[PDB]
Amino acid sequence: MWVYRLKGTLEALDPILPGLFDGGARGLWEREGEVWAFFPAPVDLPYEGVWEEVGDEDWLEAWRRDLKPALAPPFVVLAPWHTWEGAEIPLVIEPGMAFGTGHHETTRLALKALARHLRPGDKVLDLGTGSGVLAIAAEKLGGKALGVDIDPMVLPQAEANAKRNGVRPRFLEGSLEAALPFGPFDLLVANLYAELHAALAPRYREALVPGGRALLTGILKDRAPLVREAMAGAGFRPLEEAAEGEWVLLAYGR
Ligand SMILES: C[S@@+](CC[C@H](N)C(=O)[O-])C[C@H]1O[C@@H](n2cnc3c(N)ncnc32)[C@H](O)[C@@H]1O
Repeated sequence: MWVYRLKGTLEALDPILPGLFDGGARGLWEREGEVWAFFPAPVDLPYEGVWEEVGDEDWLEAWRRDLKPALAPPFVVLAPWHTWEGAEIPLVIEPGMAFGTGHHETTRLALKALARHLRPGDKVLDLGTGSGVLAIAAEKLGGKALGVDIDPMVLPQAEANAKRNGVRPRFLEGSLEAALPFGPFDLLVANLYAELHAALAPRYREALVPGGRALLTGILKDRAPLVREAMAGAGFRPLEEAAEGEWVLLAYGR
């Protein structure tokens, strides 16, 4: 069989799904920032995804075996079965159902930015923690991390990842509101999406001490202006922007 890989979620890709089935798709799986569509053979489709031959085997196992260490200096994200000879700070993460294996651009943007902005002793909020990777990273850098997620299903994944890495961040079900009793914070890192950053911008100011920093990603490049506006409106000072592929991270201070 063949896989046709599309960037996005099922929610975003909703209008074209019928066409994939019309083209002969027998299955679909939502993966980390991608949707995989499974066909007996390739067909010419207008949707600008990528065809990959995956057949004769277990597609999941082939994907799993092909995974390599993910560099995000000063870190390297490793599956439990990887080794790494470099001097990078290892973050051992099981590539599971929760977003945050280290293989997505946004996660990597967030990890690199954390290292540039975190001061040891800093109280850190990881909003939308998923696998726990950013909270784990924050602990490695000398931060005191709290990771929260609206999906309670990610929490035992995050706890298990923390244990594997010899760190003890706090993990809790909820959103920014559930975090607020534990703040204010020195540093907020939030790999979410543009519309949600914009909506939350006022509460972000709230969540941070004076001098605090907000590191926002999960932002598509053409949706960035939306975030720049909201953050400016809440009195944030822009610090730096970083990009990878179609994604950006926007760093702010107050
Ligand atoms: C793009 S993933 C990022 C995960 C991890 N922080 C990383 O950087 O790879 C976003 C996570 O935020 C969670 N999430 C979405 N909306 C949220 C909200 N309003 N409050 C808290 N978490 C949210 C999702 O369930 C998902 O686990």
